[PDB]
Amino acid sequence: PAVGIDLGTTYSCVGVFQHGKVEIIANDQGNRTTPSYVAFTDTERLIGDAAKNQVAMNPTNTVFDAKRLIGRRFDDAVVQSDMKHWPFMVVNDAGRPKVQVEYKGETKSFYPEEVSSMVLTKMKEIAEAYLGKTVTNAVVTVPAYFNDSQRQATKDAGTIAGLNVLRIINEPTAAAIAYGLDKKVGAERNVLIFDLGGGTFDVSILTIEDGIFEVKSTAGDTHLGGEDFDNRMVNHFIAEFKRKHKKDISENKRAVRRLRTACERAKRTLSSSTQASIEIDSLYEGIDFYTSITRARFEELNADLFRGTLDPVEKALRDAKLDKSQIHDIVLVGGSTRIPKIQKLLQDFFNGKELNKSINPDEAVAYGAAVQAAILS
Ligand SMILES: Nc1ncnc2c1ncn2[C@@H]1O[C@H](COP(=O)(O)OP(=O)(O)OP(=O)(O)O)[C@@H](O)[C@H]1O
Repeated sequence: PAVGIDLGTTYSCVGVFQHGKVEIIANDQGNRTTPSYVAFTDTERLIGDAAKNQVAMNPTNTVFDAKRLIGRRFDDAVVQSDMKHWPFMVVNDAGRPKVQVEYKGETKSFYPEEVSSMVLTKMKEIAEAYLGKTVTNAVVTVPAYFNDSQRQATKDAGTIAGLNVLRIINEPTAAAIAYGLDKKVGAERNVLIFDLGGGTFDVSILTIEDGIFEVKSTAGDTHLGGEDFDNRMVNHFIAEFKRKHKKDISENKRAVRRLRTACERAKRTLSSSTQASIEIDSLYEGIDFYTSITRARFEELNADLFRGTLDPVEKALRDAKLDKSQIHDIVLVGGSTRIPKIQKLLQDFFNGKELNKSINPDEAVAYGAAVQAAILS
């Protein structure tokens, strides 16, 4: 019994290979991914959906984005940057970051590694409930840009969770495995993995020859993701509200919220229809907001940001010393890759090359990991 675990920044996912097929395991709540969140309350510690779904009530003691800290030193540029966005306290313990919370009435602190071991204990359990067996063997994946210390902190995290880590595998390599690209035979191939999520955006170029993988270059954008596509919708609709009602909803938090949630939803809908309607009663000062947006207007609100996703592509290709002619395969992972327009720019840019995108983009990392875990076991 061996699983693959995508230990994620925001969401984690676990997969098992059985009856010749990966099954992606739903959690106790029915969800096939699970927030990488840990909440400390007056009485208990919650993990997964229970934790995410009380953030508003208890933000000070709800820890998330631990992958951002795992295996890093306190004065790491990434630690210092992100801290300004987290409501829980990050503490400097003699060079290493720690997360300070109130737990069962007590001040408590946790290395990011411990917090990530909590998520993995939950993922382990998710598979044990599916399977009606104890699970211990896992393949766990990390980012291609993880240095030794971060890889080690991540293995140590699986070990504390009672896991036998068969292997630590880069996320893009896991995704290439899911499409059986390690099975192709003959000459070497260059493969680009385009991974666009909610905040993260990671591009990776790998070499594959005879099943044997090699990272060639990596490139990122900390400031491009789906949240940014939603912002442009909010701005568009807040200006629509003003043109029609001469009222400014921007100073009302709950109104802005109802509108963002709706946008975020209508976005997902535009990924597979050509228009989305939104009706929100009494959105602001008793004023109803019924509107609609087309795919076209959506893409247009975002045309510069879509195009902008091609720049980490060009950095990645130039560090890897390859013309974009010599890329054989493009693999799409991360939820934002579902946006048809983004798929279209990528197909045109890699005119005549194959886009692998048919496995659920939020599940491909865990899919290939699960595939490889069954092999190593
Ligand atoms: N059908 C869809 N169309 C457009 N965007 C989508 C769709 N489904 C999900 N998304 C977007 O994908 C984004 C998040 O994807 P993902 O689950 O990869 O988050 P993430 O932060 O990358 O997770 P992790 O940090 O664990 O990688 C959200 O911004 C969401 O709106």
